Amino acid sequence: NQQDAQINLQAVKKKYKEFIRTFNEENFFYKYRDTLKRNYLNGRYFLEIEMEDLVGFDETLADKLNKQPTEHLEIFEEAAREVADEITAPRPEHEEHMHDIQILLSANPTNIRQLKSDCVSKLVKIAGIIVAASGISAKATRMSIQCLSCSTVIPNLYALKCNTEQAGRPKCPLDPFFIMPDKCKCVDFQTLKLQELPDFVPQGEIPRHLQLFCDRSLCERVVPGNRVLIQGIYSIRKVGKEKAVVGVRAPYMRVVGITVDSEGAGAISRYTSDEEEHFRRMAASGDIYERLSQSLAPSIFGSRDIKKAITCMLFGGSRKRLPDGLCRRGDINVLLLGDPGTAKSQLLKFVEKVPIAVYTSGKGSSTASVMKDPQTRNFVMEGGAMVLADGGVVCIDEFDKMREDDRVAIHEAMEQQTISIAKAGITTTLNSRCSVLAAANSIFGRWDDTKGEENIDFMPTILSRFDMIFIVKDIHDESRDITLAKHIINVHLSSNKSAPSEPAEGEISLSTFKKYIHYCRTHCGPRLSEAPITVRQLEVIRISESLAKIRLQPFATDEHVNEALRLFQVSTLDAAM
Amino acid sequence: LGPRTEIANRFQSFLRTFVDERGAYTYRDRIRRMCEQNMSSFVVSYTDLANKEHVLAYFLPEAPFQMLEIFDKVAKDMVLSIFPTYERVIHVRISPLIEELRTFRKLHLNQLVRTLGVVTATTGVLPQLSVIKYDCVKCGYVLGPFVQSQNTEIKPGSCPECQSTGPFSINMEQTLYRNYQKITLQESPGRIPAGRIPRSKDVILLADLCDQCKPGDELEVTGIYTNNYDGSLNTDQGFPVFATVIIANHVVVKDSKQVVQSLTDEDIATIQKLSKDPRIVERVVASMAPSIYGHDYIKRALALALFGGESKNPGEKHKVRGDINLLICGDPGTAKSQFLKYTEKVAPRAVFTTGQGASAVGLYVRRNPVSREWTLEAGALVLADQGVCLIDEFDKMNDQDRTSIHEAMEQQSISISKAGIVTSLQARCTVIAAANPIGGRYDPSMTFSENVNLSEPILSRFDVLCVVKDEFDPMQDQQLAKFVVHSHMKHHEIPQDLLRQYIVYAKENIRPKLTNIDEDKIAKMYAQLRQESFATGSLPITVRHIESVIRMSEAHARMHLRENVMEADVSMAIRMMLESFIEAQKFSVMKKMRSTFQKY
Amino acid sequence: IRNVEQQFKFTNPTICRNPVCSNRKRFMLDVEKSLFLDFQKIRIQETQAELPRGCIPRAVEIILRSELVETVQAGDRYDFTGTLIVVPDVSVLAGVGTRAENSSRHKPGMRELNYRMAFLACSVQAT
DNA sequence: ATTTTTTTTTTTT
Ligand SMILES: Nc1ncnc2c1ncn2[C@@H]1O[C@H](COP(=O)(O)OP(=O)(O)OP(=O)(O)O)[C@@H](O)[C@H]1O
Ligand SMILES: Nc1ncnc2c1ncn2[C@@H]1O[C@H](COP(=O)(O)OP(=O)(O)O)[C@@H](O)[C@H]1O
Repeated sequence: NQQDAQINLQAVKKKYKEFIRTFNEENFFYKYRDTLKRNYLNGRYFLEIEMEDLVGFDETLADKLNKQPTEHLEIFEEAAREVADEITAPRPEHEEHMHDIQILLSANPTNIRQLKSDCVSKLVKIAGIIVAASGISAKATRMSIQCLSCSTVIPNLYALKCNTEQAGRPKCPLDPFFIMPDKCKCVDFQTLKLQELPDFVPQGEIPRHLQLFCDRSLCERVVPGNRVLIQGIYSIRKVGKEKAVVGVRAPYMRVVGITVDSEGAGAISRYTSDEEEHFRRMAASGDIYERLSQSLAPSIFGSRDIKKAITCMLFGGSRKRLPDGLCRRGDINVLLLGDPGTAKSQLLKFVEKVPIAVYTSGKGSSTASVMKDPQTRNFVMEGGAMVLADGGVVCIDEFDKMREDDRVAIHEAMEQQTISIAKAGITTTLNSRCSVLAAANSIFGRWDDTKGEENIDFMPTILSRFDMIFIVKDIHDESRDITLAKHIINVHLSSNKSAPSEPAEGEISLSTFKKYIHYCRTHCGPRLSEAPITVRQLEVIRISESLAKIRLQPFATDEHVNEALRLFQVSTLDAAM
Repeated sequence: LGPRTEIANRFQSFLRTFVDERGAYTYRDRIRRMCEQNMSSFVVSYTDLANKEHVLAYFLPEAPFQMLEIFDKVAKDMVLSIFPTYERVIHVRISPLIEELRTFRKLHLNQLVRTLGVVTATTGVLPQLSVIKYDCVKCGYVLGPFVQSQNTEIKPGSCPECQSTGPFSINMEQTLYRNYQKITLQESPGRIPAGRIPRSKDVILLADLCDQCKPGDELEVTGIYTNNYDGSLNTDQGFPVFATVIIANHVVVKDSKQVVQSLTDEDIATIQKLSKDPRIVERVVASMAPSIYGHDYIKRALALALFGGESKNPGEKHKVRGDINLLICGDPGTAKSQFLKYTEKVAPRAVFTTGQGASAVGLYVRRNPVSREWTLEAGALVLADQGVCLIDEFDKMNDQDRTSIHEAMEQQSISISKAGIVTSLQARCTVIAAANPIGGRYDPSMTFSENVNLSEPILSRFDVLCVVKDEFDPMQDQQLAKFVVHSHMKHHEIPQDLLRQYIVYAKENIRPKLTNIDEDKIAKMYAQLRQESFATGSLPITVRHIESVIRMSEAHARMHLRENVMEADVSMAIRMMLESFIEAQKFSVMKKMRSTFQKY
Repeated sequence: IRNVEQQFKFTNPTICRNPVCSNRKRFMLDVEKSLFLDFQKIRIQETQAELPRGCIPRAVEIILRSELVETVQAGDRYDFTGTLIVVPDVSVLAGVGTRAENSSRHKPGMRELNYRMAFLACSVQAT
């Protein structure tokens, strides 16, 4: 025992354990102590702390632990397994066996463009935006071997005398150490990665980054697309002095005390009955079908009676399967078409926020990702976007102005959901409850639309599987042409229109509306009542069943709900003749 | 060493006593300036060194490395003897006589050197070492050799951990680093000795001299010539595999696209008192391109493409556009040859490329480590932050090259999909092109999209135009043979080096915004022309028929610093559009003449 | 060591000078107060005043010393010095002639040898 | 054997 300084016991000698028992004040709740006892409500096997109680206790240890932190934390492992195991039993009647835990630390941040040898082996707060990282494989700490039969005591998370020798004379040097892993221990890993900030010249420079090391409990916690504050360690991996013209080496860090950002109102993504009153006692009003014809364009005029046909769209129809095979097309889609200038871009762009979707078109997902990664050259996939749309739907332009490769998967999803693969020798036959809104700047507008059928030069199929195709124009109406000539200076100027539609009776509140829907589309198996008009006009019946869930009713009739019929007469005049 | 006795004394004799320029020499204050700047890069000029002791030129380059260390130690011994205060938290610089590329040689190794180069694509940033700690395997006591050690071994069985530990251990801690990023060299296309071998060589920088370089851009260096630590030493092939390495001491700008005038300040007033009024559409324009006679149209034309790029985000929609866009159809025979020269010297950002045969397919992202031969290259779009791509013979390029360019005009950006990494590239840039037509050399008032065949979704993004059909006009041709002789008889307003002050200030200060001043007129140019200019060649009216006008009528007034506007300079710019737009339509054309001569 | 270590048949690690030292260990030393060269490299095809049936102007390879360097350009006629010498190879492919070594005999990875030709020069006259 | 590339053929309305 080296009782001069750097003393090897102090912490577990008495100090930190007992400070923790000094973490003990009146209200009889001032504790970092029964924290684990509420972890033992489940056996989470970890605990949280600060770095500003030790400051509230002393000014002596905070500059001390920073030298040997990753030593202190397994010192704390020892502290715990000595302490709580005292608490596993008052008097001699309880202990099955001990176990192991982790500790979580946490104040004020830093950046990355300032940190080097000067601040090495030092614990820091910084922030970026995550990119991607690995899964979880494996680790352990100890086991033993035939050759000596001693535990594989390792400090850090070389390779040895034989000791299969003392049988009289015989030696056996040169290392016959054959590990017996059934004797072993075990830990976790992820090996993480992130990119530095988006505000600190990532443009004229390139973004630098960090490599990381997860341990026990902290994987399955973090997916990229996030923004975090963390602590780590400033360490490297190689040893030294035609690479390295003299001595060059590589950067990384560790994991310690992540604390993430959960910024406010994004996260009904990852992580009341009064609101149900708001749902229903508003739903009792029979004023929602055509009321919201001034809603989905909270800043635009037009599409009014076509917003009348969105009212059925997202609510969906019904996948009324049968005793025999089918799972027919409950899902429903739309088509729109016309020239630029009608703001149909912004119509889809602003719609992004209004359940799950993406808005890109042509040459810039698609199909599968049957490629490799870095890690022992695996081949593992990413799927399609029926993957990413199975109740979520999409709004996507430029069918025609996109590669002709990824067009067998259009009929292989809109008609049947008859999806399949053959890249490697197999049919991953995934499926999904998908639907789509379509837009285009296709050939020659209303001069083409009203008359016959020549829009796409490969198929007439695109009028069959969809129904509601209402034209986009830049019609000349001189009374409104000047308005739309000055419907574009208020848009062009002054940055005012954030929530101008908020005052409206019930044609706003994005969150409540999305939740309106995402309850509504999970009520029951609604239907209708007893009650060129050909087979795919009729196969509109989806909209018939829709008004059950639009009035949030079970049932409805044909011709009160032929509102849809009278709205479809907008489309049928395009391709009646 | 012995002579270093004198050197330190001779240094300390000048860094705070030798003075020019009427006292208080900077060095007495430079130290503390950088000290309060947390910067640590004390700079020197060899001129003043030479003024002190010209003996400082020839005991130096027996080893220029000792000069810099001997200077760094005077620094340390001056810093904390006076500022022991901030001792708990150096290198120096010199920056003056030029030597040339391919003149450093066999003989110019490791001496006093002053040398130049240019940048291109290279690697990221990384750290290096200084210090020897390895031991702890037997006893592993604290031993502590007394230096940070670069390439030094003793390896005893006796070393103070009970003079033991012939075997070995290694540390991964308590370990100094120093960032570093690699270069790529280039040499100028101005100072060409006619197509000799293209310059690229191993050259180096260091931690503080880092994170500043950019491709195809230049920076003058002090520099000193050395070689790689070991260039392929074994009884081997009929040549050694040798390269040679240069390393940076001070980096000194060659470009200065920013403010360029250091301690010109006498002529600076002539810019804003002569390029500020609405007459400057004649003053600044008389000198617009006074080279040859024809086509004063293009003088007015090209003067305003040079001018802008902006956020001014409208209401909550997105970023809308910040770019310029030009294109012409001519015939070689036209005087269209010099298509990119001068205002790109005005341009703070831009990069050149002639036509297909030499057009960029780069216009492809992975991420690697660096073993031997690891590089990748592609499009210049980060570059050209309000810069230009300077081109002739554009019509041959690749549709997918045009994809980025259409996206640059559409969403101010490009959009990668289905790749390993999906990194991006933002497009705040400008474009110039000089293609040739289909079926010949020019097709008449018959349609223009098929006069030269670009495609549908691409050209709608493009903005500026100038077109030359040209029949004969004689007096100017006799003037032009007179111009031939007298221009071949060089027997041997805004000031010329200050016009750039206009790109600095004009676009900078006044950025007017307006309500609809009379812009229901453009409701007419919508609707009337949807009924007037109907079927001759007569589609082309869009939002960019006016959004382009915001792009450039504003430039036309921004020339003036008006700050508030009626229709005057706006439609004077649309006097380009009365001139530019008319060009694309059938000889039943004067629907524009009727419909705009009031807007003329 | 002001000796002649400039060979292709060269070794930086050598044995000793005065005492007995190792036979693999090495220092690295004064590459700074010393004497050097500079050179370049080309290829060249057969002449056109000489043109035979069948055969073609094959390519042949040279390094030349410094004061001749970069004083040339495509398209000239010469009377060089053609002092042909061989490769001191490092490894060979399809060089399956004798495979051997200067290895002592036996009593109480290796190297191989197959070369190819080159040329060299000392003097020029563009004609 | 793969990574970073380029043409010269292989076969054409
Ligand atoms: N109006 C004019 N003013 C002055 N010079 C003219 C005029 N018209 C014709 N020329 C002469 O005609 C010649 C045309 O050929 P030129 O060298 O311009 O081809 P080019 O335009 O450079 O081809 P490209 O632009 O595609 O590279 C010019 O050298 C120019 O001197
Ligand atoms: N009624 C309107 N209100 C606001 N902006 C409009 C209106 N009509 C047209 N616009 C303009 O149209 C532009 C967008 O056109 P866009 O939707 O991109 O065409 P496309 O959808 O074919 O790409 C916007 O910049 C906007 O200023």
